[PDB]
Amino acid sequence: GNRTIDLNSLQSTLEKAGPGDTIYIKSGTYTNIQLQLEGYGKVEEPIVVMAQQPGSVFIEGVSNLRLCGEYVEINGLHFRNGYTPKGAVIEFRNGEKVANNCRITDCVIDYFNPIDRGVSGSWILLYGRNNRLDHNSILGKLYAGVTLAVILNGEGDRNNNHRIDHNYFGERPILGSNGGETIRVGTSHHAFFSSNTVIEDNMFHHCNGEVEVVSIKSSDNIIRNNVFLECRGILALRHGNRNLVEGNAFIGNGLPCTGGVRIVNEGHTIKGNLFYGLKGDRFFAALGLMNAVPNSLPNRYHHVKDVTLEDNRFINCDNILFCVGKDNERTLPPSNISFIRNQFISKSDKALYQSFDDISGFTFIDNVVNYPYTVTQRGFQNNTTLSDSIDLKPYMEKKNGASWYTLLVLTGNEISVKAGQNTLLEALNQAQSGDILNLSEEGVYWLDNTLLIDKYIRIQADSHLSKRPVLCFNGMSGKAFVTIVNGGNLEIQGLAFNGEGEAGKALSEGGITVKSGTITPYLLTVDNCEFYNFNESGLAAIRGEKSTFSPMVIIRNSFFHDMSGEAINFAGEKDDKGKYNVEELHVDNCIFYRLLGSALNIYRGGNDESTSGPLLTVDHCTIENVDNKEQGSAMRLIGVQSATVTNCSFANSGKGGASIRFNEMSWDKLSVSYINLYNSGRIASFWGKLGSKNITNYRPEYVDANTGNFYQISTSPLSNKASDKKDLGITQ
Ligand SMILES: [Ca+2]
Repeated sequence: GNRTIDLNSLQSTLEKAGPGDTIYIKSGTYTNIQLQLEGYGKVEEPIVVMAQQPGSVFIEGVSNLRLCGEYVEINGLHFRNGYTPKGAVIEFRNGEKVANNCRITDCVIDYFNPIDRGVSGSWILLYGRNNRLDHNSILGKLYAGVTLAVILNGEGDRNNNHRIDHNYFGERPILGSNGGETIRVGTSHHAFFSSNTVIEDNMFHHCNGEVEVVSIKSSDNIIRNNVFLECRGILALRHGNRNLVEGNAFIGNGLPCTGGVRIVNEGHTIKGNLFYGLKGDRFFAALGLMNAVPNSLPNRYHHVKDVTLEDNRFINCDNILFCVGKDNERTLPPSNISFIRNQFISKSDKALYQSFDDISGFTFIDNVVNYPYTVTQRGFQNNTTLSDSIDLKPYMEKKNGASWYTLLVLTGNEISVKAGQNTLLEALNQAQSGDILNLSEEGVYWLDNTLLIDKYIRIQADSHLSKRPVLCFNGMSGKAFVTIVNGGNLEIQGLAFNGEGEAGKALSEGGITVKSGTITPYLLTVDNCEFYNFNESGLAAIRGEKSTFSPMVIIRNSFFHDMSGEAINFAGEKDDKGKYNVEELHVDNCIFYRLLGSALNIYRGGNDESTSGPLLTVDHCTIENVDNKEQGSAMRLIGVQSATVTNCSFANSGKGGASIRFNEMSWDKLSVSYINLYNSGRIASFWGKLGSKNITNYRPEYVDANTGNFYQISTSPLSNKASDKKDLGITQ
């Protein structure tokens, strides 16, 4: 019954296959193939569909797979360079039939994404009973939707005893919204049903989609012996009762937003887990036992009770939170909680645990602690001999992923660009990824079209020039000077952007923008650039459009002036559904002068608790005559979960509204210090708790604001008053 066929004949061949047959798949690249598979083996003799040699059967293009029947194994498929058109990439069902006792192993899904970010769907969907998903490598999902979900819609899908083991769940970048889980087991609608799913011996590496790496929303599951290495997320016991969390390793290595386990519901056991180097806070914390809503509806937060945590090791964990989430709705503290024989070791002077409500429901027995201070809590014992040295390699040596599967730098090439009609446009089109475009002479670099950045490129002014090369737009249809699309990564330095507008030609739509729907995460670095003469209110010099995302945007040493619109806009997600477009934005040593719109506008709206960002740092910026209209904001930072504004100067700005505006949650980490505000609007927030470390009101004294020199004169009271002893505002 052994056959060696190509993939197109698999469906009819699998139907004719009998128990024990082996169907070998010829090597090749199959494009636009929707496999609908049905086969029936038996417990002693399964039907094995295998790549003739694994790792050389490529399923590309508009493709997906559906599997139903009994005792059918599929081995050695490689999904890449394509996208699923309808459901998931792999489903354990086919029409109305499900797959039982089937197995998908030694397969790879590798950046199986479409070209537009504005879609949502899964990659692997589990149905039926007693199916196994093992030794697979899944990585690179760039759009919304959980990577792998266990569905419990029908009785045939519940009490599944599905085994998700020895897989490598690789990089999943920050989605910027809810819906970026790597694994979800159940939903709120079937939460109190038993799923009996086993997730064991898996490797979660850089699974950073959202707060939940694994979202358990069903009952009586087992999550054991997994490794979460540097994941910006947690294991969430979100819905359902009696889940077992045993022998897992949460290895954050001191990286940001790394967490462990967040607990809701009743009856769980958390035993023998390693919590190592976790920096996450609140819902990202190393450990969290939530407050709950009394008599909660199915989709809210149910009472945490009858939970035993024993023989866990909390090594260098920043935040261990009891009653986390307490507010006017989640008013019910955990009850009948037992911490037994746990080990707490930390080198930092953070609290052992933090409580946000009464913890009378907690019992502590024979816990041992080694912190830099003496713990005087009943049920804890200090031991200064405990070492925070841990042997992590037993977690790093475990075999995971497909057996045959293994796995932003310059080229060094520089392209000189003279001035002319389209010198920069043709230099970019001749450039490879990693090339440097060196504008070699001063003058006007005209552009009839946008510079489309679909690769990694660096555009710089030659270091010998004494003035910034000026970019001007003389096209017939409105575009931005630079447009980042799929695959683009941009560092730009020393360039001036003049959107003046030419006679008889279209107006430019901004300086740098990222095309909406761009599915590849992009990096943007702007250094010593200039933006001016954009004279419509709806434009921005630098804009991250809706349905785009960057993990890191850096803007430094730049000059934004004489514009009717904004300078930096990352406020496109206006639907108040928790979405945002930049994880970390850093603004350094920038001048904002004579703008009708905001110097900076970042927005994340809604009450969603599923994300970490955006994070913002603003340092040594000078804001002069910016956004004085009624209810304007010189800086609009709504929903920024972490903001640090330091060593800045606001003058004659925000007079009709606010110089800096927040609409913050009480737990948002906002730090506004060393700010000079002269004849400017107030620093506006909802709770009024930003404090007032070094808030001055001196009159700034520029060297020569007419020639663009906004440094302070040496005798100005803004001199040497920054926290780093440099100048308030731009400096050095
Ligand atoms: Ca979620």
